[PDB]
Amino acid sequence: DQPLGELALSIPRASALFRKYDMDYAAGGKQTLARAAARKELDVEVIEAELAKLAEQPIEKDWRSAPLAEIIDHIIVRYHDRHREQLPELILQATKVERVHADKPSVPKGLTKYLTMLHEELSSHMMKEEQILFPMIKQGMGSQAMGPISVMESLHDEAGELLEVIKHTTNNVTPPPEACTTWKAMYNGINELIDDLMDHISLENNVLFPRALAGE
Ligand SMILES: [Fe+3]
Repeated sequence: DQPLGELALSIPRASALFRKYDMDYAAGGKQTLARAAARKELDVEVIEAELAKLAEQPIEKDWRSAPLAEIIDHIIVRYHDRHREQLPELILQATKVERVHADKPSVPKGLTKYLTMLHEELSSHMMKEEQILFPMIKQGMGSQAMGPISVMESLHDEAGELLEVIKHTTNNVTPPPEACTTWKAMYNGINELIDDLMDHISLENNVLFPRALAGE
């Protein structure tokens, strides 16, 4: 029906269920809903019914037409700053569960290192965005940003690669019945991150970058 990006950016709370399990409306945002419902054996399109259910909600803030400077400032305060505060704690929660519940079978061994790699990668990527690309866009130089953007999108793909590993390491970030408090809450912080981290890349890859390259 509609592109994955515009579907999550028009509907106030589609992004949530529109993520469900294995829905990539971020880096592959311009992909059509038919494709996301093609390779992934989804219902023919009752999704649209799900979309129509919450399509009645009023309009909040359609970033599609918002100024690029507001989009940037929004990402810096809502997503960039958030990740820098979430991942350090997850690294500490991972190394505790990997140590405390090591005797368990379903322990997500290696979770602490994959989280650390994602933390290393992201921090490097955001710093580049905030010091190289975002300032370039605010000055109105978006048309010449093919190089810098094309470089950041490659780093977006490396980030997703790490999310899938973290997903697989945690059995689709789903804890077992033996999960104590420091094991369940952690998986919640992981789900919180993927949400904030999918919407983060969705806004950068489907709105900021194309409009900037479009000279808007
Ligand atoms: Fe970013």
